[PDB]
Parts: sequence; structure tokens; C-alpha cells
Amino acid sequence: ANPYARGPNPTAASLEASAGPFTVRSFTVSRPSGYGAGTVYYPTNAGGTVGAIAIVPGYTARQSSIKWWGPRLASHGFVVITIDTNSTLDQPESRSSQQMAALRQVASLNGTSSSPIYGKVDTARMGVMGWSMGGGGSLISAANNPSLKAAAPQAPWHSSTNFSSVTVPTLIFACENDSIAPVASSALPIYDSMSQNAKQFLEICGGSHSCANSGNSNQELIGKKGVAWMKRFMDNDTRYSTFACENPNSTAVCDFRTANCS
Repeated sequence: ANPYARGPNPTAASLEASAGPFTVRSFTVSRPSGYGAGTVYYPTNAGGTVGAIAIVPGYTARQSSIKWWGPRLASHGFVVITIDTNSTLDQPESRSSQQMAALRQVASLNGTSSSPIYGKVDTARMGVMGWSMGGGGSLISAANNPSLKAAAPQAPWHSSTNFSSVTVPTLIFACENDSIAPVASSALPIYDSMSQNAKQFLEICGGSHSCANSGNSNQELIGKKGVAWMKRFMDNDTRYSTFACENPNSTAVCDFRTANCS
């Protein structure tokens, strides 16, 4: 049996729901180490240790922009840290360093007896997500740390679109009508550069640059795909293989690509 499988067998309905099967609590990180601020979301009743995911906002943005992922992922059996950066004007390399510092601190707290997440984390299984420059920072994190088990940036941007070095399973969310980081010059070239990995590209119809942020009108589809990708690749959970690899039946899909998915 897969030692990392958690929760009941998935269905479309269970993955499109606002909440997964586990109860979620959260806390503010008291002494952020290497980044500006953080909130940790965690399941109280997962029934084994779970992987950790670190999520970074874009330029000028704060945890509010990405917060919805915390409950959505934690409720399916993950510890999720959403961060504020040391400066709202930090660039991708700095955002990647701070994302990795946030994962380091989740590992520290997993060994801290006073922490709500004491003994809840499998510190060998980590993932990265983020918006825009925080998405570019996630891809830098993956390139630099190939032991990361999954990446799922949204509307990514970086100063270079060449992520051919990435060997981590990577799902790119893109927003059709993005005027900040146009799909044709940012997300799609980044996707096309990646030759060595399981990868997927999902572009949301009519979406502005914020189409995968807190308050979006496609949480059913976006949340299904993000949780399926992370379950498949962070937990090796092949119960999620079809949800992770499929072209989903949604009016909201305006571009779909996938390679090396199983």
C-alpha cells in the first residue's frame, strides 16, 4: 500500500467542493525566519503525516491574494504556509529564497513541541505554489531544489522563460486575458521550455491576471486541479492520476496542454 495516501477515494464532486474531508485550523507564524510573515493551515485529523506546500504572492501583493489555497489544500491533507515577503517589491529570486525559508520553518515547527503542527509534517515531501513573480519564484525553487515533489504556479512570470532545468512535476495555471504577464510571452513559453518533467498547462477563459486568486469564480475547477496535482505528485497517490492528467470538461478551459503525465 502507498504509505502517503490520505483521505477517502476522490470523486469530481469531492474535489470541486469548497472543502476536503479534513478539519482545518491555522495560526500566524510568531517569528518568521527569512520572510515577512506567514499563516500555517493544517489538518487536525489527517491520520498520518502530510506534505507541506509554501505559497507566495505577486509584486505588491499580500497573503490575501493567495489565502484561499490554504484551507482548500489543507482540507485534503497538506500543511500549507502562505507568506508575505520581506518587501512587497521583492523580485522572483528573492521570492524563491523566501518560499524555501518558509518550507524550512514548517520543518522547524514540525519539531517544535509547542507548535500545532508538531509531528504533523513529512518534511521529505514538499511543494511550491505562487502568483506571478511568486509563480516565477516557485519555478526557480523547483529548478534549484529538484527533491521538491510538485509545483503549481499561477500566472507565472520571470525575467527568463527558460525552465528547461526543471525536473519537478509542474502544473501552470494561466489566465487568458492576462495584461500583466500575457500568456503568449510568459506562461506558455515557460510551459514549452520544460522538457524533462510531468507538466500541464491550464488557461482559464476570460481570466484577468488575478483569475486564480482568492475570490475567483472558478474555485471548483482550479481547486480540483491544484489538489489533484498535489495529491498525485506529493503523495504519489495514483487514485488522482486521471484527475491530474485529464483535459477537464469545463467551459472555463480555453487552453489545455499536458506531457509525461501518469
